[PDB]
This record gives sequence, structure tokens and C-alpha cells, in this order.
Amino acid sequence: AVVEFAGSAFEVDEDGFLNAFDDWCPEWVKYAKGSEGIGAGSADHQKIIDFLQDYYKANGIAPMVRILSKNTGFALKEIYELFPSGPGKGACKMAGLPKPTGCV
Amino acid sequence: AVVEFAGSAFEVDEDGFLNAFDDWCPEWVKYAKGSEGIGAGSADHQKIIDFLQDYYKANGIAPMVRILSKNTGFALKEIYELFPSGPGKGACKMAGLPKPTGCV
Amino acid sequence: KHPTPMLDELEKGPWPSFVSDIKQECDNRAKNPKGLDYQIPAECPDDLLGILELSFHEGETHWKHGGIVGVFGYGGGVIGRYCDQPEMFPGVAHFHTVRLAQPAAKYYTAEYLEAICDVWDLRGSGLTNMHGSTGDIVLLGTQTPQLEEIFFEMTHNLNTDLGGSGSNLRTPESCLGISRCEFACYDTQLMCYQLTQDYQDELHRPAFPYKFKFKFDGCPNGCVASMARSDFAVIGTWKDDIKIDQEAVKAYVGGEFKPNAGAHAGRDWGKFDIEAEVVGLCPTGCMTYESGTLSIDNKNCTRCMHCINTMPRALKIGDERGASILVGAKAPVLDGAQMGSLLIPFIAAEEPFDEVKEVIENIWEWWMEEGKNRERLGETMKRVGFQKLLEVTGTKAVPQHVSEPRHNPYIFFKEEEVPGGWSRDISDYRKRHMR
Amino acid sequence: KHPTPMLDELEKGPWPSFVSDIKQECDNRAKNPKGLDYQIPAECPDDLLGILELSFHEGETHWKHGGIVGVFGYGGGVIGRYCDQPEMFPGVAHFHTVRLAQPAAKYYTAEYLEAICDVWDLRGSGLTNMHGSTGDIVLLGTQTPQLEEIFFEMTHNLNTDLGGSGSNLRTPESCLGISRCEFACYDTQLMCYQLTQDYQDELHRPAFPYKFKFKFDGCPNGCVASMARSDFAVIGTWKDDIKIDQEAVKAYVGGEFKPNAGAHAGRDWGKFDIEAEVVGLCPTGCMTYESGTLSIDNKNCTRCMHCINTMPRALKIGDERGASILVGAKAPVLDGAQMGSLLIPFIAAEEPFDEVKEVIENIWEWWMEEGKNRERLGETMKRVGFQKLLEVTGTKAVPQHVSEPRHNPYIFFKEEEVPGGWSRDISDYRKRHMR
Amino acid sequence: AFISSGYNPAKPMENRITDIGPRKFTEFFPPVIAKNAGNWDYHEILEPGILVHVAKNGDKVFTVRCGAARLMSTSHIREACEIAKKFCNGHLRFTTRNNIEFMVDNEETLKALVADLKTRKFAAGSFKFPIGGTGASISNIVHTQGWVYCHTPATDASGPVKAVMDELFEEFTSMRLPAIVRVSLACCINMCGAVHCSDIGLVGIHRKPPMIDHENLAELCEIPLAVAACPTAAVKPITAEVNGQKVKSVAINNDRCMYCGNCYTMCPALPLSDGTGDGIAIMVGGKISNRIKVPSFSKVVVAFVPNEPPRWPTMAKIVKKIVEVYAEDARKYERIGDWIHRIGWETFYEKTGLEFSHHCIDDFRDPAYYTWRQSTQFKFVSFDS
Amino acid sequence: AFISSGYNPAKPMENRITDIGPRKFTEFFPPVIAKNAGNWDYHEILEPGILVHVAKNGDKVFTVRCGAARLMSTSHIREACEIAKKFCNGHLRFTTRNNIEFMVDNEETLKALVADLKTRKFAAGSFKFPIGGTGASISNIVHTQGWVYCHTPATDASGPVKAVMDELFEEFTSMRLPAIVRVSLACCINMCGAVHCSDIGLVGIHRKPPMIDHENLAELCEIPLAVAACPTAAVKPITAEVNGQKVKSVAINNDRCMYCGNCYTMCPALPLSDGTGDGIAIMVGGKISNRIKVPSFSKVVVAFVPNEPPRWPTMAKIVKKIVEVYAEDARKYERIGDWIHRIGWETFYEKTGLEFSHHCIDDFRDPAYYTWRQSTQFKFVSFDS
Ligand code: SRM
Ligand code: SRM
Ligand code: SF4
Ligand code: SF4
Ligand code: SF4
Ligand code: SF4
Ligand code: SF4
Ligand code: SF4
Ligand code: SF4
Ligand code: SF4
Ligand SMILES: O=S([O-])[O-]
Ligand SMILES: O=S([O-])[O-]
Repeated sequence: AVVEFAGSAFEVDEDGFLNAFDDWCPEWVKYAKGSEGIGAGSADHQKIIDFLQDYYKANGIAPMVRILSKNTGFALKEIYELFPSGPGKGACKMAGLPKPTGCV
Repeated sequence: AVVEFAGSAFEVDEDGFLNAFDDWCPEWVKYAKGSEGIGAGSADHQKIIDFLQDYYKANGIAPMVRILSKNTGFALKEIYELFPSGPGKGACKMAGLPKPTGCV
Repeated sequence: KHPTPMLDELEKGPWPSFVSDIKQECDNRAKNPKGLDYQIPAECPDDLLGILELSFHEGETHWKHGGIVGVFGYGGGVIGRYCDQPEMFPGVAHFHTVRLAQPAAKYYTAEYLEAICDVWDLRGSGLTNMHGSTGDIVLLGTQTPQLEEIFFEMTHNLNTDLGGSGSNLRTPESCLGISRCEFACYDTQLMCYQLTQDYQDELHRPAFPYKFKFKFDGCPNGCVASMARSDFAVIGTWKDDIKIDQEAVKAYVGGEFKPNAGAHAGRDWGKFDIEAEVVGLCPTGCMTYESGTLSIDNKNCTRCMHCINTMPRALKIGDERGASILVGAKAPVLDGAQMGSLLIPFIAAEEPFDEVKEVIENIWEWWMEEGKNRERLGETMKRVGFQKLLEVTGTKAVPQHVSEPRHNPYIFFKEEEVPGGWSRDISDYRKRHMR
Repeated sequence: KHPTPMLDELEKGPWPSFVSDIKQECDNRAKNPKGLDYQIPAECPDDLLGILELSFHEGETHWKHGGIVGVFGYGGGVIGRYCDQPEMFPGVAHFHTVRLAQPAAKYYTAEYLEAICDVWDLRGSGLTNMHGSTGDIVLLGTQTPQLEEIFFEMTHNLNTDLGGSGSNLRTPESCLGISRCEFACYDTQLMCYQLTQDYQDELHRPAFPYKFKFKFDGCPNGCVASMARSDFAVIGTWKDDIKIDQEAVKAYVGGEFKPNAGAHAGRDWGKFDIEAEVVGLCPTGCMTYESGTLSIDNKNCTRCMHCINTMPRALKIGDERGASILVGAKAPVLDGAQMGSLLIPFIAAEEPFDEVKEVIENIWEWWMEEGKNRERLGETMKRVGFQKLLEVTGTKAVPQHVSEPRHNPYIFFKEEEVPGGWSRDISDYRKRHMR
Repeated sequence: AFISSGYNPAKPMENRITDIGPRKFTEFFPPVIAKNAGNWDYHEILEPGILVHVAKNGDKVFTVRCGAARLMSTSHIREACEIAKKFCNGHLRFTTRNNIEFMVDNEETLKALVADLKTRKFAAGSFKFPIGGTGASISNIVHTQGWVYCHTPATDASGPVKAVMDELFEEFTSMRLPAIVRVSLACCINMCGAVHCSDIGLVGIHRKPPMIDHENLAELCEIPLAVAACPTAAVKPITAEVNGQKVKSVAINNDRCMYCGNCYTMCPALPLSDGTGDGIAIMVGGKISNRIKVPSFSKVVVAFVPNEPPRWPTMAKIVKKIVEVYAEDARKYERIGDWIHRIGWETFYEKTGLEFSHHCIDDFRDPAYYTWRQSTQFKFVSFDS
Repeated sequence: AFISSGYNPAKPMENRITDIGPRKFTEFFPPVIAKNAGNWDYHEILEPGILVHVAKNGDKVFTVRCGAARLMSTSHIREACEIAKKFCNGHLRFTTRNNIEFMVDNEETLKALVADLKTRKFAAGSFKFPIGGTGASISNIVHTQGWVYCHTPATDASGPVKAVMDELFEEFTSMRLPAIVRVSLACCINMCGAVHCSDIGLVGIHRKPPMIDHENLAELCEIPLAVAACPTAAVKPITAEVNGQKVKSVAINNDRCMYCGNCYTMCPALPLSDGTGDGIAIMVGGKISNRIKVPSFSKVVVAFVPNEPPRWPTMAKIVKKIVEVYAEDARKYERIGDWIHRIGWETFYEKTGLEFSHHCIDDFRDPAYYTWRQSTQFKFVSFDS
């Protein structure tokens, strides 16, 4: 499907992840916000999103949870406070990274 | 010891192999001739010497006997007719490569 | 209802047919006796058979790759799935599975299961698995919007959580243990329950390099197959003498008591020959029968359970009980299948199980930091080495840790163990050894 | 030189002392009874004691790395060596080893060995190894200039060639076979001799990716250990029935004939018990002893040799003989030790041995082209696969080829074996299976 | 149409309960079990599918084990419940092999329960609660999702399992084998469940390399993971050009690929399922218990049989053949693996009539060497003729 | 003087004879052997070191086996020849374990030969031709070069062999063991000879990474060969400096290095021998015959014992203890490996009193897993206390 928001269009799949990382933009985050239980984006939310994007651009993969926490300084518990759906379904989705894979 | 021949000096070990490949010179071949049972150097001789030299510079190791024969087109029998001591003790020594190692 | 020629063939035969059962549920939702307002298409089950029938024809699955769905607060418990012919089978377009935490050894009361069914019939397909291979009650098929609803009902009304999925601790499971077995060396169900409750955060939220499972067996016979299907297996045993009742032994030799409690009854094997069926089958040959008197050299008994399994009424487990911890089991991918390897030969197993929890946490602390992405504990063990595992768990290496010692000589030593260390000057060596 | 407190300790004790022997040769050369004009220093052995004594004090070898010497026409046969303290021990400045080709199973005449000793006393140290582990007679220690002189004498006056060394075929050796053993299934010495002669060129001139060894055992007992120390092991066996002489069996049972030909006479193991020492030890349990008669269910006999070894007067090998071919044995370096893996269960083993030779040449054709630099056949088998080895030798896969079938499902198939091949269009698939 | 639970999607985190885990088992215990747990004296198998446990104080609990399809409707579950409310005071349980056990405290109730169970069948004819699975028999088959729910299967689960249990039904309702025979199935090499440690294991396998959707791959996939997912390093990152467009992708060396499908598990753009290519591999000789002999992995004896919906005749016949030969030739207490270890592999093949192929010879890494035969010990069989 | 053989260094290829191989064994056979080869009926071990083979036609050949040091002088060889000419018509042979065998055709000559052999001793005391090595005994030790000739040893060969045979001499001259006990030694991990398949194996090992001679390495070494020579991939190519200048060399990651020395075998600029660091690893349980049980590799039971010239007491003592415990506990026909497979490793260590260390647990590649214990089967031993 194709999402229309703030004059922007984002192609997405059945789970709401962007079809193409390059179509990411700030409007996407404002769009996804509520779906992922976030009322207002904070400086911390953006620091997570920023990290995830730089890591993906550099490594071609999403960072392991231990790296995400160790780098941002946010423990897993804090990461869930920021993103209720978790680092995968919430943070990665909002950051524009592709849908997690493997067994589960 | 240092071989003194034709105004040139070549550092060698007890078995007559050049200590440094970079010290190789055409006179080296003329020096080692008789010791390797070779009275006259033919084009076929140089062809082998040239291949060993290029292979060594490019790969950092002496070529496998199979490769030596395949490229030069000389079977092992011919190789020995050219270098009575064999591709190792004979050709490699004459080509300036380092002494062969391992279990014999 | 679709035509289902091939599935119909599976309604034939004596074994309970899943097709006949699914069809019965289709009929039920069609009549809707209860007048539910089905939150997903009443014809959901009708479509699963329709798409299953298509798969029989074509020889290929009709589910799209993957899916990422869940409930807030958790990073798993729900396996998302979408059919790849949503126009043909609208009722399985979304067909998610919800993994529900089950009671240890799966003991239930009708009231409880019926309550779960009431919620499911409403919000899902009507279809289940009883039970998933890890252990969970599997609720097979629903739509995304129902998830939060289900989860809310399950917690507020049924005081039941989701099971686990993903790169985390999965649902633990135990054999029935002391509930119904005279071989149980510890309360497997209690340990299973206690550790499931203790480690909830680790089960609901992915913090690990990969998946991790706990399984608890009451004795070596392996009724929950811990040593095969869990990364950390706790298997009961004893350290004192097997209890022998000579008179019962006589009851066996005589025919009054049936061998293996009657397990081979369906066939005529001859009369019981204690020598041929017990003493002569003992792996260590530590048993003896002389003058109508059975005895056991326990020092040389490996507690394989054979004699006990064969003469349950005459031979009992010891009284000094505990368990063994075997780790690393996993299926083939990537690097090959593994069964659990013995780590702690004997450890206490009494509530609140601290010794065992200590081992679990020491392993996690190490593996969490050292394990590579998507690398199972067993594979980390192969890469880094069994000796590292010992070190991090504070376990002394013993002969019991091997089935055989190494036959290569590529032995690693710690610098500190070597006099002089590893810093050497080749200059001094050359003093003794001319180039 | 020359005082040797540590080595002197090794002159004590019952076992023949190599030090006392080396000292005897030192004394013989110093005295020079035959007035020989030693072509290397008479004190050579003396300096060998001295440098050895120094190694004993320092716990470190005193030989320089490697050495490349030899005779014209060959690429191997001599292992050059130079001591690392030339000034201290001039007698062993050069201390080359010459490997001499030995007669199969090492049968000798005094005239021949004396002839060899005459050449070595004059041109060598007077020290030898009888024999090196591969089989060669080893002339231990000489100088470079003597290599061609020794070779000239050996070939022209003793009709004896050098053995092998380097990346080629090494000196083949066999058990004594039919020369003095009633268990021999084929003429191991003859096969050894003929093949050594047939492949002289492969032995003297390195044309292989690495070293390669042949070893011939007359039966599974492995007296030359071909299965552990050769890349190509030929081990004799039979295809028909073991021969049983009941009169001889009764002689064993009665004590007239001693079990294992008296190999356990130094201890009281009690009277021979055929049931406990033979029937009960057979690995397949294919033997029967009833009413005083011994029988063997040959179909289930793996011909392990135990019963024959234990009652050699009563039980004989069959008359339909041949051999098995096992390949790939090697020491650990690099990828781990290997023993021979069964390739050809049964093959003809009679002169001119065309059958065995065909297998050898087929393996070389493949390995000489596919083996990597310094890769033993056994390692090529590991890298490329056993199946490849079967192909190249035209051998049909049989259950006998495995000790156990694989337990991983990573099965490769040939494209031509799969209907439709491997060319598939994703667009067509995607018409059945939407993204 | 929407009926809420009380959940407020506008305030998702309010009132959320987490980490309560499962209900405690003890809640669910029938009285006799709760009272005598840990004090059992002995047990006895009375008949096929019927056990009794006797406590040290004398109390007894009778158990009736029944077969189940694992995949079941709420109506069926319901039915199990009804039975429990009628004869077991509402109590029941499920086994590690997905059988349903019903428990009562007296023989009279036991006889009434059994008689009833025997009368329950679907309209089509199959038994709803067949009694058995105890002792030396063939209990339920441990199995997976198959085409009912998974995206990576190479075969189905429920279908095959039914087909096989029908053929082995007599082995479930009787105790006439030398020892228990565990049969398990997995629809793909990930091997969920028990196939790798069962007496007879069935594994879905592929025979064709995956198709690569070059056009969308980088978009859909984290390339490094697909590369790392390959056990044989057949996947490599590349810069592809599709319809004149430059995109990152991967290349697969079909020569190194053995169709495990792990790359597909990690990347939706490498699908590999195929109707004629896919099938089942048959394994034998594994076990999990430590009784007499140590546990062992099942071994591949038949590399490939084809998928033949709906009753997989070829595969089913082979399974029945193996069970038949084993039951006849194995000694008391010998598991299939124990039996094979005793007679040897060439004899196993001679006796079963199974075709041995080179595909069964291990070729995966260093450990494959240990599976070859390093001994002269072998028996002459039809193979060598 | 220069005493020429006839060879001409000016025309080396003149008169050159090549590819003639060894002499044929038939030329050196005793007549009794030549005549009856292939027609042997049976054999009997008359006493320690003395055998008799009887041909079908009644002919007999008696064999006397004598221990020998392998490393020997021409004088010793000549003495063996003197004996052969005196009693054996000039014939003798050597065994695959380097013992000497004298053969005669009658009992009178056999008695004379035996009486003769016993009188031959070196001045310093040792027997020159000790009779034995037959049946269930310890017959010589297959060994290597050691410090007598090799550049890659981690220990000596001849010295330790003399030390061990002295302490086990009573086992060479008698047949009191449960089965043959083969002892072998190798001075480095190349394991020339028979270590990896012996009942008791001794291997020289290092405990320190090699030293790197940067100034000459590039000149003297084929870098890639050194890199590919490492089993644990601990070697890699790097830029180093010599006299403030850049050069090509190698770097060794000490944490991946297990001191095998294979890189030194391929490169003279990476020496690693060390007086205090080097020692011996003790292995047990291997065999090559196929009698009853299949062949097997020896396993490391004591990771390290120091080198202690000239008699290696620590090592000698351990070898003696293993033989004593084995001879006392094993059953008839049981090889050391067979015995251990029966009693178990934990019992082996308990009975021998040997200290088990983590160093004996395999950690080399994937096959290592198989060496661990995948079973609950174990016996309680002092280890666990
Ligand atoms: C002399 C001898 C030992 C002895 O005292 O008996 C010997 C001596 C050497 N062997 Fe060997 N090997 C000897 C039998 C063996 C055997 C046993 C056999 O052949 O029956 C083996 C095990 C079987 C095998 O082939 O693996 C053996 C496996 C090795 C290896 C390990 C090869 C491997 O693939 O793992 C090496 C190291 C290498 O090749 O890189 C080696 C290396 C060496 C070298 C050439 C070391 C070197 O780099 O120069 C040794 C020379 C010592 C010297 O100074 O003379 N030697 N070597 C034996 C050969 C003499 C002969 O002409 O009769
Ligand atoms: C539902 C269940 C099969 C069943 O029908 O019973 C199952 C289903 C799946 N398993 Fe599992 N596994 C199930 C028990 C197991 C077991 C057995 C056990 O836990 O007792 C194993 C073997 C033990 C182990 O952990 O290795 C198992 C080993 C795997 C593997 C192989 C992992 C490995 O390290 O080798 C995978 C593949 C992977 O993780 O990459 C996998 C992958 C999968 C996935 C998640 C495939 C995917 O990529 O999404 C399957 C989802 C199917 C679906 O659509 O629902 N599943 N899986 C079982 C779990 C349900 C439940 O919560 O109680
Ligand atoms: S594993 Fe041992 S304790 Fe648990 S149900 Fe099975 S027999 Fe009983
Ligand atoms: S449990 Fe197993 S090891 Fe111990 S006595 Fe009984 S049969 Fe022997
Ligand atoms: S390998 Fe067999 S034929 Fe050869 S000498 Fe030894 S027991 Fe006799
Ligand atoms: S040779 Fe070995 S397998 Fe054949 S009958 Fe004798 S003991 Fe049993
Ligand atoms: S075995 Fe493979 S195909 Fe079947 S459920 Fe598990 S992952 Fe899905
Ligand atoms: S299917 Fe398996 S073997 Fe083939 S490329 Fe994918 S991961 Fe590698
Ligand atoms: S074992 Fe090592 S050190 Fe001893 S002779 Fe063979 S190569 Fe040299
Ligand atoms: S000694 Fe062996 S482990 Fe250490 S770097 Fe050299 S070759 Fe690799
Ligand atoms: O579902 S699997 O990951 O156990
Ligand atoms: O000489 S060794 O390589 O056999």
C-alpha cells in the first residue's frame, strides 16, 4: 500500500514498514508516531532513530540490541519506554529500516 | 658466505641459494651453471627461470610443479632434462628464489 | 466452503482427522449457536482448508514470508502471517498465531480451557495447537487489531501471559515430574514455574544474541527431551545407592510382577530372565545376581535407569537427589545439530533453586556479550571453547566433562602457566643457535 | 666433543644403549683397524655425541632449519642437515641423512648388509637407523660431496637405489606377509616390490601436491600399520568361509593347544574357555558353540581376525582371497589426524596387480590436479567430498562406505537429477505466490 | 461488529498488565495428584493406553492416554473438557507428545470412561479419542506447521502425520515392539521439534537453489545477514543491474548451494519452494533417553522421497517397512538405533531393501570424516555383488 | 686422499644409473622361507621372543626376536651379521618395530643361538640383543630423530626411549599383559611414526609462540606458505621495520597460537624451541588392528610433562603407572583403549591417580563438540568432591 501524509507518500507493507529506506523522511516519523504508541517525539527518540539510521547506512544491518543500548546509553527498559513496541517493530520501523527477519 | 663472481657479489647459504631475491642478476645464473649440471643455458632454460621469477613476484611463493609444467608446456621429464637437480634445487636456485622448505 | 477433494481423503482412516475437526468448527461458526459477533470472518477456518487444499495441489506453501506483529510492552509472543492469495481466501489474509503461556506439565481444568476457548472463538479462528513443540498453548489464526484485545482479556480476565518468541528466553517446559511418576528426582514443574516467573523480562523482551530455551526432566529417561530441545537442560538424578527390595526381586523372577510394568505385554517374549533382561543389559555391568540375590556396585552405576525402568517395583531411585545440567542443544542450522553437553554433573535442585539460577545467569552474562548475532549458545561453545564456559561458570574441569579426551595436540596454555612467559628475544636465542 | 655426563647415564640399564653403541663406533674409527681413508672426519660420531650432550643440557635442538641437497636426476632421497655450532662441532658441520631403498619386509643377508656398511664406513659417519618409520635404511650423517659418491657406489656395485622424500611417492613397505605368516591373504612383499618398481618415477621426482605413501598389510591385524601410516592402504582379507577343524577346536578346549599360540603364557588366566575367550568376544556375535561343535555364521562375520588369532591351529582364513583398499590416513597437520577410510571393500590382489594399480592411478589423476599445495589426499577428501573420490575411481556407493550415514540434511544434488533443473523465473513463481 | 475488551487504544499503556506468566500448575491438579505428588511407590501398565500409579500410602490414580491431532478446534478441546467434567471432576492434561491423558481415582469410573471414549467418532468415521500410546508402541507423532501456517516448509505436517498414523494405527493401540518407536516430522531443515533425535524422523527438503528477486532485494533485505545465513558460503554480495538500474544484491553459487533455505528465512527476496523439487528425507536411529545406550541423532537413510498429497504413499510405505523389519528382527529393549548398531548398516539396508545412495554419505565440513568407515570390518551383502 | 667411486662431477650424467629401486626380497630369504612361503600351517610362541612356524609339509622355521636401539652403528650391524653367519646361514631380518629377528631351521641350532645371544652385552652393561617382544608384551618403541638430527623437535627421541624401555624391560622379556601394549614417541606434533595410533603415545610439544626474525623473514620465507601453515589462522601478513625502513613480514596473534610450530617448518625465521617451555604430552588408548574393536586414535590424558634429560623421570613414571594399573585392571584380550572404553574416563583417572586438566578437553574446530559428553551417564569420583 501507499501512505499519504503531510503531502508525502510512503509505500509500506502489511506491517507498516517502509518498502524503501530511501523514502524515509521526517514526515514518516510523525505519521508512524501513534501506531507505535508515541504521543510526542523527544530528543531521546531522535537519538535512537539517528543511531539506527547511521548504523544501517554504514553496516547494511540493524544493530544488535546490545550495541543499541551500549551506544545510545539507553538500557533495554528505557528503549521500551521510548518505543513501547520495542527496538524492532517500533524503532526500526520509525527509522525506516526494513522489517526484522528470522524466527520471529 | 658471499659469492664473488664477474665483479658481482651474491650472499648465499650453505646450499647455494640466494639470501635475497633482489640480489639476483644474470651473472648469478652463469655462476651456478656447472654446480647444477648445466653447461649451456638455452632459451628453454630462460623460459623456466622467467616464469619462476614472475610467479614469485606476483604470488610470493614458488609455483606448484603442476603449474610450472602447465604454463611453460614442459613436462617434468623435460624440466629435469633442463635442470638435472629438479625444479627446486635447480631452477628455483638459479632463478634466485629462496630455498624450498617443509618435509623435504 | 471450497471443494476439497484431496483433504477429504484425510477424513478416512482410524486416527483422529484434523480435517474432520476443522470442518466441524466451520459448521459451528456457520450456525453460530451462541450468537457471537465474530471479530474475524466467521468463515476463517473455511479459508484455511481452502488454502491448505491449494497447497496440496501445487505442492508449495501459500504463506507470505515473515510478519512482524505484537503487543505493546513485549517484543514477541505473536507469529505474524499473511496469506499470499488474499483475494481468493479473505479469511486468512491475516492469520497470526498467538503463543500462550501454559501451566507446567500441561495440567488443566475444564473451566480454564473453556474460558480460553470463549475468548478465542470470539477473536480468532477457532483453531489451535495443543501444544506447540516448545510448550505454549497455540492460538492459530487472527487479525492484527485483535491482538491487543486478546492480550487484554488474557491478562485482566484469565490471568494468563503470552509465551515467548524471538531472540530471547522461550517458554520453559517440564516433564510431569513428581506429579505422577516415581522416578522423579526433583520437582520439575516447580522449577519450571519458578524460573518462568523469575525470568519474565528476559522472555518478553529480546535481549539476547539469539533464542534460548529451558527444559526440565525429572530423570534421564528424558520425557520432555531436555538434552535435545533446550539450550540449558536440567536432568534429575541421585548420588546415593539404588534402593533394592529383594523380595520384589523374587516376585519378578517368579512371574508375579511384570517386567517394565507390562510395556511389552502385547507380545510373547518368553518368561523373564533377570540375567538376560537386566544384569546382562546394564551398560557398566555393575549388577550381579547370585543365589537369588540381586546386588549393585553403585560406585560403577551410571544411573542410566534401565534396571529401574524394568523392575519399578523392586528398584527405586536414591534418596540423595539433585540434577545434572547439560547445555548447548540445538537443531542443525547453522553449524550442525547438538545435544546438551554435560556441564554440572550434580547440583542441588531444591526450591528456590539458587544454584541452578546461578549457573543460568553466569552463562547469560557471558553469552550475551560474547555471542555473535543469531549465534546459539551451543555454537558459541564450539567457537570460543568448552573451557571458556567452565571458567565463566566457575566450574572445575573434570573427566566427566568429556566422552573422550582430545586426540589433537593443538593445546592452548595461559601465559601465566608457562615459565618465562611468551616475550622472548630472538637475539638471545641466536646466541645459542646460529643462523 | 666429548665428555658426556648426561649421556653416560644412558649407558646404564638392560636395554641396548645407543650411547654405548655410538661410543663403540667412535672407538672403532679412532683405531681404524682396517686402515680406511675416511672420506669425512673420523671424529664425526664423536661430535655427534657432543652436540647431543649439549642439547641435553640446554633442552634445545642444535640443528639448523632445513637443508636442500641431493643427487642429480632425483628431486629427493637425501635429508640435508647442518649443525648450528659449526666451530664447536666441525665433525657434524654437515650431517646429511641418506635414505636407501630397502627390500620388502626387511629380509637381508650378511653379505649385503656388510657391503652397505663398507660403503658407509668409508663415506659416512658409521651411524645408521635400522630402519626409518617408512621403511628406508637410513645412513645417518655425511658431507655434501659424498652424496654423489655414495649414490654411484650403491647403484653400480650394490644394485641399490635411494628411497623417497619430498612431495612425491615415498618408499613403500609391507608386513612380512606369506613369507612367514599363515594369516596372509596375498603376497604383500610382491605387491610392495612390483609397485615400488612400477612407480620409480613418481618416487624419485616430486610431481604431487604433497607426499604420498603406500603400505601393504596381509590381513586386518595391520603389522605394517598401513591404515594409520599410509595414504593408500591395501589390507588383505577373504570373501568365503573361515575354515574350522573341529579336532583342533577340541584340542584347544582340552588344553593341548594354547590360546593365541601361547601369547599370554606369562600369566595365569585360568584354563581356556572357548565361550568366554572366543564366542563371547566376537564383535558380531556370529559364532556358536554347541554340543562341542564350533560354528561361524560367515555371512555376519566382519573378519576382524579375533577367533583366528586366538585359535590359529583350528580356524584358518578363507581360500577366496583379495584385499580392501582404505585411503586418506595421515598425521594431524594440518586439519587433524586421519586413518584410512574404506574405499574398495574387496579387490583382486594377484600379480601383476592391475586392479589395485588402476585405483591408484585414478586417485592420482584427480588429486594431482585438484589437491591444493601441500594438501594430503585425506584432506582433499575432506574438502571436496568422499562422493568425489568415488566418482573418480568409478566406485559405486555402498553402505560399507560409512560407519554411519550423515545426520545433517545439507544434501547436495546434481542438477540433472532434479526434474526441471535449476533455472527458474521468479516472475512465474510470483504469479502463484504474490509478494 | 467491534466488541471491545476494555483495552483503550488511545491510551495503550494504561492498565497494561505484564510479566504475570502462566497460571501455576498446582491450580489444576486433580485432588489425588495434589495429595500424593512426590510420594509415588510404583506404576503399572494395565493395558494399551491405560496406566495406574500407586502412592506409598496406597492411593491410586488411573490414567487413560488418548491420541490427538494436535491441530484441533475449540469444539474438540471442548469435548475433551466435557469428558473430564463427566469422569474426572473437570481435570485433564496433555503429554510431551501431544496426547490427552484423563485421570480418575477408581476402577469403576475407569471402566465407564474407557467405554465412553470408544464411542466418540467424527461423522466421517475417525476416532476422536483413540486409547493407547503406552509401553512399547508407536505413540503420537511430533510435528510442525507445514502448509497450515509456515512460509518456509518443503512439505506439509498434518497431512503426512495422518497418513502415517493411519498406517501405524495398530502399533498405537498395542504394545508389541521391542521398545518404543518415536516418529517425528519437521517440514523443513530447521527441524523444529524432534526429528533429529527420533527412531524415525521425516524432514522436508529442497532440491533447487533459491530464485533471486534482484530488483527488490536490497530493499527488502539486510544483505549481510543473508550472506551470513549460508552454511556453505554460497551467498556473496554484488552490485546488480536490473532493467538498467544499479542496485545492491547477492549472487548464489549454485555449486555451493544445498538448498537449506536459511537465506530465505533471513531474506524474503530469495524464495526457493518448488512443487516437484521439494520432498522428504527419511532418518532413523535417534533417541533421547539415556537408557543402556547414550542418546543419539537420527541418520539419513533415504535422501529423497517425493511429496504426494494427500497420503504420501511412497514415504508412508517406507516408514511401515522400517517398523516391520525392526519389530521382527530386533531383540527385547532394543530401540531402532540399538538394533542397527548391533546388525550394522549394510545389513540394515539388506534387510529393509532400501536403496542406498551416495547422498547419505556426509560431506559437511571436518566432522564428515568421522562418518566414513575407518576399519576393515564389513559384511558382504548384495551391494558388493 | 680423494677416493672416488667413479662419479664424474664434470659430466654428472655420464654413467648415471637411476630408477632401479630396492633389491628384491626373494634374494635374501632363508631357504626354509623361500621354499615354504604361502604354505604355512600354523605358528606357536615357544617362549618370550621365540616363535616357530610350521609349514603344511612339516618343515619348521624358528625365529628369535631381539630388541634393538634403531639408531645403531655399522659395528653393531656387523655383529648381527656375524651371528647370522654363525647360526642362520647368513640370513636375518628386521621387524616393523625395529627389532631384529634371527631364523634357524632346527631346535639344536636354536638352543645354541639363544645361549650365544645372552652373552652379548656392551662394556657398560646393557644387553646387545635382548630376547623378547612376542605375545602380550611391550615390544620396543617406534620413535623418531629427536635432537640427534631434526630441527623441529620439542624433545628428544633416543634418550626417552632408552629411559622408558629400561623401566619396562620386564614387560619386554615376558608375556604377562592382557594384550599387546604399543608405545610410541614423536619429538614434535608432526607425529612421525605411530603416536596417534598407539596404546601409549608420547609427543613433544611447545608452550610458547614463535619468535619472529623480521630482518630476514621476507628474504628467507614464502610468506603465504607461513600464513596457510597455521591450523588456527594465527599468522598474517604485515609491514614491519628494519633499521627504520619498511619491510614485509608477519604477525602472530598469540591468543590464537597453540605453538604447533608448523609455521617454523615452512619458515626458518619463526623459531620457537625453548628449553623450559618444551616438554611431552602423554596419550593413550589407540590401536591399529581391527581385532574385536575397530582401530582408534590415542587420546591426550596428560597435557604436559617437562623435559628432564637424561632419564625423564616424571614422564617415565607416568608411563609405568599407566601400564601397571592397566595390567592389573584390564580383562584378557583388552587393549588399553578397550579397557578404558569399558571402565570410563573418570574411573581411568581415579585408578591411575593422574591429574585431569582442562587442557585435555578438545577445542579444535567443530569436531571438538563430539568429544564432549552428551549423556547423563557418569560415575561419581573424587573429581566431583
Ligand atoms: C626419519 C623419519 C622419522 C624416524 O626417525 O623414523 C621422519 C622424519 C621427518 N619427518 Fe616424517 N619421518 C618419518 C616417518 C613419518 C611417518 C610414519 C610413516 O611414514 O610410516 C609419518 C606419519 C604418516 C603421515 O604421512 O602422515 C610422518 C609424518 C610427518 C609429517 C606430518 C604430515 C601430515 O600430513 O600430517 C611431517 C610434517 C610435514 O610434512 O609438514 C613430517 C616431517 C618430517 C621431517 C622431514 C621434518 C622436516 O621438516 O625436515 C623429518 C626429518 C627428520 C630428520 O632430520 O631426518 N613427517 N613421518 C621417518 C621417515 C624415514 C624413512 O625414510 O623410513
Ligand atoms: C510453532 C513451532 C512448530 C510446531 O508446530 O510445534 C515452531 C515454529 C517455527 N519455528 Fe521453531 N517451532 C517450534 C519448536 C521448535 C523446536 C523444538 C522445541 O522448542 O522444543 C526447535 C528445536 C530446538 C532448538 O531450539 O533448536 C525449533 C527450532 C527452530 C529453528 C532452528 C534453530 C537452530 O538454532 O538451529 C528455526 C530457524 C531459525 O531460528 O532460524 C525455527 C523457526 C521457526 C519459525 C519461527 C519460522 C520463521 O522463520 O518464522 C516457525 C514458525 C511457524 C509458524 O508460522 O508459526 N525453529 N523450533 C514450535 C514452537 C511453538 C510453541 O511456542 O510452543
Ligand atoms: S523424565 Fe524421568 S521423572 Fe519426568 S515423567 Fe519421564 S520417567 Fe518420570
Ligand atoms: S541404572 Fe543403568 S548403570 Fe546403574 S544398575 Fe541399573 S542398568 Fe546398570
Ligand atoms: S598384517 Fe596379517 S599377514 Fe601381515 S604379518 Fe601381521 S598377522 Fe601376518
Ligand atoms: S573373524 Fe572376528 S567377526 Fe568373524 S567370526 Fe571370528 S571373531 Fe567373530
Ligand atoms: S520445521 Fe521449518 S517449515 Fe516447519 S514449522 Fe519449523 S520453520 Fe516452519
Ligand atoms: S539455500 Fe542454504 S545453501 Fe543455498 S544459498 Fe541459501 S543459505 Fe546457502
Ligand atoms: S616427529 Fe617432528 S621433530 Fe621428530 S623426526 Fe618427525 S618432524 Fe622432526
Ligand atoms: S606455532 Fe602453529 S599456532 Fe602458533 S602461529 Fe605458527 S603455525 Fe599458527
Ligand atoms: O520458534 S522457534 O524459534 O523455537
Ligand atoms: O619424511 S616424512 O615426511 O614422511
